[PDB]
Amino acid sequence: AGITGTWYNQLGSTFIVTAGADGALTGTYESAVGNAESRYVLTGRYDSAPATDGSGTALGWTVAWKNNYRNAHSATTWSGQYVGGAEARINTQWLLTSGTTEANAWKSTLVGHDTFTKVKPS
Amino acid sequence: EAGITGTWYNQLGSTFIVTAGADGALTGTYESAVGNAESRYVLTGRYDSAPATDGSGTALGWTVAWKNNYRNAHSATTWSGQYVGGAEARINTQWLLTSGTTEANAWKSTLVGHDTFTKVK
Amino acid sequence: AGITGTWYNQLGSTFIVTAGADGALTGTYESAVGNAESRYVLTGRYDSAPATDGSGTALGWTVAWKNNYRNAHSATTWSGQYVGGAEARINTQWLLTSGTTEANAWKSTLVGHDTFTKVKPS
Amino acid sequence: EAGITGTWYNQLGSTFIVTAGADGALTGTYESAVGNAESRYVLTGRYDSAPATDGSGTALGWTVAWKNNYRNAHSATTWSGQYVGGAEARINTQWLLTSGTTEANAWKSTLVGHDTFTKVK
Ligand SMILES: O=C(O)CCCC[C@@H]1SC[C@@H]2NC(=O)N[C@@H]21
Ligand SMILES: O=C(O)CCCC[C@@H]1SC[C@@H]2NC(=O)N[C@@H]21
Ligand SMILES: O=C(O)CCCC[C@@H]1SC[C@@H]2NC(=O)N[C@@H]21
Ligand SMILES: O=C(O)CCCC[C@@H]1SC[C@@H]2NC(=O)N[C@@H]21
Repeated sequence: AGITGTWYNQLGSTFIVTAGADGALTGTYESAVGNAESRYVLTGRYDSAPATDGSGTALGWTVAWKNNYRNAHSATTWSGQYVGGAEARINTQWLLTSGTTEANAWKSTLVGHDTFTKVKPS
Repeated sequence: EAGITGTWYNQLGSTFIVTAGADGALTGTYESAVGNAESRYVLTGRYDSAPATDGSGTALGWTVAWKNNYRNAHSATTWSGQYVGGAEARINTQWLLTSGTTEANAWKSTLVGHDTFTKVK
Repeated sequence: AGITGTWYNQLGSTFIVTAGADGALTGTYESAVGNAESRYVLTGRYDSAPATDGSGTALGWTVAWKNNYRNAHSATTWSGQYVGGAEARINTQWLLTSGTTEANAWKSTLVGHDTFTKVKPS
Repeated sequence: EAGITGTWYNQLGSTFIVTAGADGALTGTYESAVGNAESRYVLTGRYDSAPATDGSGTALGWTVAWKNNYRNAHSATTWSGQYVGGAEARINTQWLLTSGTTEANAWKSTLVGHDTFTKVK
């Protein structure tokens, strides 16, 4: 139980993370789609003392899409909530910004939504 | 990365102090002028440490969870954007602010907006 | 088969729409949540000649949350795709802007995602 | 609604011509300075026809499907925002641009951004 673990989203991407006691998120991300191969570094933050009223735990993290294999000149941030219990979720919305010229900045940022569970796809 | 590293302010009057590491790390503190926030908060993020040199911006993002040793808003913001270098350096962003909610209220958990940061120099 | 019909999202809201031959969307929306009661007018647009390569049909619509019962001083736009076939979907992301003072404009706009099907909840 | 009704231009140089009806309707045409677009496109939307009078903006939104009698981009944009009246009238928006995609490519279907419109007067 908790944020720390291996998570998978609806695309089949793999999010491996450790939640530090005082709010750090640290791990790796492997995307099933896009200009990406293998694992990328991620860092983020989470609320390390959530409310005690049934609310989720706010969090977010970033991946810059550069590793030893590829550089897509882009970065994604995920913002969302962890929802605990017997079917633990992380429900997110994300912003993927590509480096562009200023004139093309209007088309620099994709938006979407990812839902993560600890269930490995089969 | 001397470009990104420094002190920045946005249109709301918020203060972003950041260091860009050789490995692509962003670390620093954020102080918001608005919202359920006081003092400085930890931020962490990532940037493209080997960006295109064809006139394109440098992609980056960072997160603040709105808990510090004074206050906890039970929320987190992520900024996604690009650094545009030169003498009038800017970081242009869009952001998502998610509050912890009950499941019934999750539909109203996330605000969206845009911040432009100017480097103090 | 088609966009015209009665749709329901994951919240249990009801979206009743007619797709005009040349791109109009016209109908009503009833939200299961929020500062809303009964039906509200909606209008929007869709691509009335979609690609023939398996792509979805782009569309969007707006509701201003004023009717004879309530006025929330807000408006939502949904932007997304219709995906036809034997389990027809409308997959959307939305922006809900409330009227605010300029100083509070930073907190004026909620974002989320709704998926619609023609299956009435039970 | 004389306030909203008129001709507006955004920071890209796009042209928004709109009429606000007594019933809350928005109707008009949009011409984009950028993207897979030429000439005018139909728009339709809605606004709050009885807004607060406490200093708040007037909520509104509209849609353009990027098909006209010259071109079809297989895409649609919605703008969600508020009208701020007075002598320096503005419509401040965020937008979502969804392109039709295959199901496999749906993750990359939607762009987000922000436009500010100034009324020509
Ligand atoms: O193509 C790129 O610029 C890099 C890869 C982006 C993959 C995106 S991030 C949001 C979405 N969720 C995923 O797991 N993968 C895609
Ligand atoms: O109210 C909260 O939940 C915490 C503070 C949020 C402040 C937001 S983050 C996006 C925007 N940019 C800022 O500098 N401040 C606001
Ligand atoms: O509370 C308001 O300001 C008016 C009602 C908003 C309801 C929102 S629109 C997006 C989401 N999808 C729905 O079916 N209902 C909520
Ligand atoms: O490229 C397309 O799919 C059609 C044209 C899109 C133009 C976009 S809509 C949001 C932004 N604001 C504008 O005035 N133009 C761009």
